[PDB]
Amino acid sequence: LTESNKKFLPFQQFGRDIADTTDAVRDPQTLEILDITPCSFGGVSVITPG
Amino acid sequence: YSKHTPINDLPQGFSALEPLVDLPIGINITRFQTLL
Ligand SMILES: *[C@@H]1O[C@H](CO)[C@@H](O)[C@H](O)[C@H]1NC(C)=O
Ligand SMILES: *[C@@H]1O[C@H](CO)[C@@H](O)[C@H](O)[C@H]1NC(C)=O
Repeated sequence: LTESNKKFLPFQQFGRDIADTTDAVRDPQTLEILDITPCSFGGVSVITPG
Repeated sequence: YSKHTPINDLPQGFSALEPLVDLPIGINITRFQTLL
């Protein structure tokens, strides 16, 4: 949840890109927009000379 | 939902209506009337 440069409409809470996946949220208590970047992941390859 | 727009007569312009009120639960409303 990092700060984002987006600017919601005053009534808007959700933030969504074209994936049906949430990518921004308006924080309820303090009115700010936070990003929803997923936690890092990826395959693990092993380089071996045999 | 509400919106207020100025004109010079439904104009040809485009303006989306911003939601403003989400009044809580009621029961079946099948009829209405305006308070003139
Ligand atoms: C609730 O009040 C205002 C309204 O958003 C906000 O600034 C404040 O941080 C919130 N929390 C408290 C404890 O006042
Ligand atoms: C209107 O809503 C009421 C809820 O109590 C229910 O009887 C029905 O869905 C509707 N009534 C009708 C169709 O007479």
